[PDB]
Amino acid sequence: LKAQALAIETEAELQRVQKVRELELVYARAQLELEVSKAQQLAEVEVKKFKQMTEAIGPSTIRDLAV
Amino acid sequence: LKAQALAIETEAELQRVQKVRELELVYARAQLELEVSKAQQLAEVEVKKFKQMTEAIGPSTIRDLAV
Repeated sequence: LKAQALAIETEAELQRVQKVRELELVYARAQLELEVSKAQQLAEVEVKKFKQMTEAIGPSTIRDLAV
Repeated sequence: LKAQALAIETEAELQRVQKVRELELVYARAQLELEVSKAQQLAEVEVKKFKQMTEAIGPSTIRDLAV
């Protein structure tokens, strides 16, 4: 009888944990997408800032300005 | 009689542990997939940032700018 009651409570618990972890997986995937969009857009504006600045100053000036 | 009751409780426990570990394996696999997607997308945006920056500055400038 203990085995039967354990079977019932185990089946209910496993259905719950399955649904919870499935929706948690979907929301973590959406957080991943928003994170990588943030990272690539900030990286792109950093690259554009550096490129226009080192174009405006010229590489020959920074070749001997750091030393 | 102790052997028979041990057989019943052992069979119930092993069915429970089998189902629990199977769904835990599936969810750990899904976490692995999301992790490797995160790692490769952040690595790709890092590589693109470094490549465009070292293209904008030129390798001859960084050849003697670090020393």
